[PDB]
Amino acid sequence: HKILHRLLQD
Amino acid sequence: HKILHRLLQD
Amino acid sequence: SLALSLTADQMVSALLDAEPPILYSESMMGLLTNLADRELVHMINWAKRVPGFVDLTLHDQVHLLECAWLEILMIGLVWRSMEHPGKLLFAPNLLLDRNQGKCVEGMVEIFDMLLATSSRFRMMNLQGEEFVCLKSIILLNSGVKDHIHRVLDKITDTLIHLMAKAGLTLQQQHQRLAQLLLILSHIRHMSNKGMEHLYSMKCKNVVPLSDLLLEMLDAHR
Amino acid sequence: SLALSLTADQMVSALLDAEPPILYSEYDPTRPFSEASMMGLLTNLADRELVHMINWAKRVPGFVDLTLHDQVHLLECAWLEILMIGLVWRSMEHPGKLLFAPNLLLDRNQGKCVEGMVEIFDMLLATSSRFRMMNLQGEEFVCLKSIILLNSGVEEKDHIHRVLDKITDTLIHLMAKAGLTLQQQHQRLAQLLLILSHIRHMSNKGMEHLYSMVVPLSDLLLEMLDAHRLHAPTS
Ligand SMILES: CC(=C(c1ccc(O)cc1)c1ccc(O)cc1)c1ccc2ccccc2c1
Ligand SMILES: CC(=C(c1ccc(O)cc1)c1ccc(O)cc1)c1ccc2ccccc2c1
Repeated sequence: HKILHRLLQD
Repeated sequence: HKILHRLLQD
Repeated sequence: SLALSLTADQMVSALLDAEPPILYSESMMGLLTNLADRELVHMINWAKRVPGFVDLTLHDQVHLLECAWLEILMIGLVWRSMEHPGKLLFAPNLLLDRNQGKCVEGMVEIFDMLLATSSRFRMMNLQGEEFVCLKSIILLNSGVKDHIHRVLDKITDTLIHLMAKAGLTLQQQHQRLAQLLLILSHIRHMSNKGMEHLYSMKCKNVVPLSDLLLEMLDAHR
Repeated sequence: SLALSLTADQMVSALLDAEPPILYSEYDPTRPFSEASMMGLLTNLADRELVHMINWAKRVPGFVDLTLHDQVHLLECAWLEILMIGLVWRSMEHPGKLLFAPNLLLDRNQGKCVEGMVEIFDMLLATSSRFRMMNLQGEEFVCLKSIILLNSGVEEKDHIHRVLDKITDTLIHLMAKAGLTLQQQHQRLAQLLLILSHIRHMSNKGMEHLYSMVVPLSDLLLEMLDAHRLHAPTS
């Protein structure tokens, strides 16, 4: 869940 | 031999 | 050969003619295994009646069938389930819904995907003439310029011919063609997960797969 | 609603500029090598590749127009597929070998000592061989790869559908520009997509091996794997 969400927001 | 092998023959 | 000798219309007739029948079922995996096993016998003679499949050597026929058998079984199920939103028509007497998928591992996950695919065909207004073309492709594309590619081109030309007949424009033809072939990827996926669970519950000694299913299964593993 | 307006040319350009780089492994050419952790190098490679893929996908026309969850779902389902098509793409010029990195070239015999490698290896070669004989072009490559991203997701995703049609029209444009007849454009379009199914096949084989079990998978690589857990596999 988390990690992919964070990497999709730059 | 194998069932698939035999059926393909006839 | 033979396949490369047929016109587009003659190719369609041969495939519609080659069509295997809809069977009836005879614990959930037991009924599905029994049905599948009986379906596989029809599929083999169906394959032999697919133009260009007999041109191949016996060795290549075994490979392609060992590779596509579950894919082909699934596109059949999906096809005849179209008139039943939210339910799967394995047989005219065995119409299962998503919920019948529980108890047994992986079935509800695979059911969802099969249902999804069925809705996709439903929205695309898939036709029988298109359906038999896709089934033939799956058979020829399961493995692994040459013969098989030359036949796949003939079937593609046939699909294009069918669409043009339906009244589709050139632009609508390559889009729909693309749309159809993309769904085949989902079919490959569902089949992969199907065999994966199949082999697992085979190891777990749960479902008694028939001899024919045991052989096909080990052709992957 | 901006990808739906892009012409075929400016569609290829957007995808071409979205292209992630080719990375290198941590392999050392000066010292002897051991196939006791090819999977370690591959894992480290795949992990670093994923980050670049994530941002590449965000530069795929129409992808951002989706919600996170959709973007997440597509990435979770297609990450290994996309890695495997890029790998196969750059392995065309090296028959019988897989070019994981310009410093990490792999032959069939490395396919040994490591379980599942051989089978997947031979599958990757065949796909590369098919692409090689089909003479796959770079413009076509980025098109097919973006389709995998948008199609691997097994109020209507009709947005994705309109974008899929877009990419399709783009491919036809390339083939027409190449000089293919209408029949050849159809046949070639068909063949390229048929090979995508094999890419689906190989990815699924790679998956069940990967989450069977050093191997020191990353935090992120564990996520992309667990998405293929209970949503599909088999305890
Ligand atoms: C859906 C399915 C099977 C099936 C496919 C087509 C058809 O016309 C009838 C049944 C099936 C195939 C072989 C079997 O031995 C049993 C069922 C299928 C495939 C794999 C599955 C794996 C886990 C759970 C359910 C499954 C159902
Ligand atoms: C081929 C492959 C991996 C890979 C794919 C693309 C790429 O650019 C680089 C490497 C790979 C993916 C994830 C990993 O954690 C490790 C390698 C791959 C995938 C699964 C395998 C399973 C068993 C044996 C070999 C495998 C290789």
